[PDB]
Amino acid sequence: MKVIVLGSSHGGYEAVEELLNLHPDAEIQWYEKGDFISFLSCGMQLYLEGKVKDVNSVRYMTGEKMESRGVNVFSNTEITAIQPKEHQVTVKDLVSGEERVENYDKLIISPGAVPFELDIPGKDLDNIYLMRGRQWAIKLKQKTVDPEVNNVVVIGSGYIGIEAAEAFAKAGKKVTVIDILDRPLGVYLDKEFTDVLTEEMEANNITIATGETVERYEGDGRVQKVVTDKNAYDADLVVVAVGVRPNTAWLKGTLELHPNGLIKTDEYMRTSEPDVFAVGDATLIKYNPADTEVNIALATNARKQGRFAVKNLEEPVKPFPGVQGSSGLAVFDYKFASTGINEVMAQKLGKETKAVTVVEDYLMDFNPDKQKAWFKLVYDPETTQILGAQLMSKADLTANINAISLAIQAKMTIEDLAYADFFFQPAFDKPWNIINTAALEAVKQER
Ligand SMILES: Cc1cc2nc3c(=O)[nH]c(=O)nc-3n(C[C@H](O)[C@H](O)[C@H](O)COP(=O)(O)OP(=O)(O)OC[C@H]3O[C@@H](n4cnc5c(N)ncnc54)[C@H](O)[C@@H]3O)c2cc1C
Repeated sequence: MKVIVLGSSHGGYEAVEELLNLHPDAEIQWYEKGDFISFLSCGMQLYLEGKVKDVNSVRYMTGEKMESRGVNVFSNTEITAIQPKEHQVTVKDLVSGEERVENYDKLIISPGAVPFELDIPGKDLDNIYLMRGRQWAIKLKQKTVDPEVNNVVVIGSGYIGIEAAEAFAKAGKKVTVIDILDRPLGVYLDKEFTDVLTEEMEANNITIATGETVERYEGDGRVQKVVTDKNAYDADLVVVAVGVRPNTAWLKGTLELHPNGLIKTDEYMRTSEPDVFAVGDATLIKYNPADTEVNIALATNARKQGRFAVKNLEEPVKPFPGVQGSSGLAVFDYKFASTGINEVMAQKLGKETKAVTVVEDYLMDFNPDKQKAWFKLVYDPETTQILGAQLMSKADLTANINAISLAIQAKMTIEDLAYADFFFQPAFDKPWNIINTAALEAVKQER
């Protein structure tokens, strides 16, 4: 059986791993159009901030190691087209220019997404950078120590834009973050959390310019100004972190696509065509908090979909269990984590929720190490089933969100969590820990 896997990033990589333990026998070709196998773009912040010194070690696999395991790795080789009826792909070797047709028994594609660019006047003056992959990681690092870079502007106030803002502020630059949305990180966190985080970033001289539409980049040769509908900002460097486009225009006409460009797949990762499976950022995933399919571009999703595509290679036998959208990050001193439905998700989905927020020290009063923690529990008004939760503290309490993700998937209620058995020991928590305490508040509010 011959399986061709497209992409060496999180989705393609786990499809090769599960192929190796479920079909050791198979002939596996692994294709990557780029030059570097399995660079971890998730580790770009650690590298930019100097925590990791070698950019080439920010990876989780090499072609050499996969070849020791019997996989045929083809880097600098692009899949140009798929011919799904005859079960063939056309591939182009990018160093020699040679094209060739390859036949397959099963095809798994994880083509990913590309950084979205603002296509506005000034579009590319030099020093308007993107943040994805090795090459952009290297170029961004060189700018961190450039004495000519004093002002950096990042467009986008989501996860990636805040990682770039923190890394340039820690390198000693003045950073302005611009976005049309009214709060940074609103897709992950509600206003009581992003209000604290906005103060924290402003303390580290990051200006957050919310509610503005970038109109043009100005400059001579290279960027010098970013002008919005409301203002103009000096910029020696712009990082555009506004979002991501699915890398699928080459597939139009071959596979069914949704209007926004994402590949249509069912719960077995099957596309519209027999024997080709699609996984990763270019797909929708079952989202258990709201029982619907949502595009949640996270590495954890691509990895699980990649293994489920191999489980369903022969027969649709193993429907995907669905995910809660869990994410986590440190922003200067704060470590936050969230899962499930928050305010912006409930809006998008037209879902009504109730929520309690507790802010208090997470250790008992006599303990000198005590610190404030914020915890918000979101639940269904009718059933009181748990729908989401967000937590933040300068202490790392983030592993508690792993219990809430399971609570959502098992459809537990506020009462289940108010009395759930969580350990107590006074150097670690209070007799009713952070989850218990917020669920006890919710039970009282519904009494
Ligand atoms: C800066 C940054 C920080 C992030 N941090 C986190 C984090 O901390 N936690 C988390 O869960 N997620 C994080 N993510 C999201 C995560 O990186 C993505 O969800 C995940 O990489 C998607 O995997 P993928 O396989 O779908 O696609 P991609 O990573 O986009 O990879 C697609 C791969 O396929 C290759 N390819 C595409 N087309 C072809 C072709 N036709 N022929 C051959 N090869 C091709 C591409 O070159 C690329 O190597 C982050 C993303 C970024 C950019």
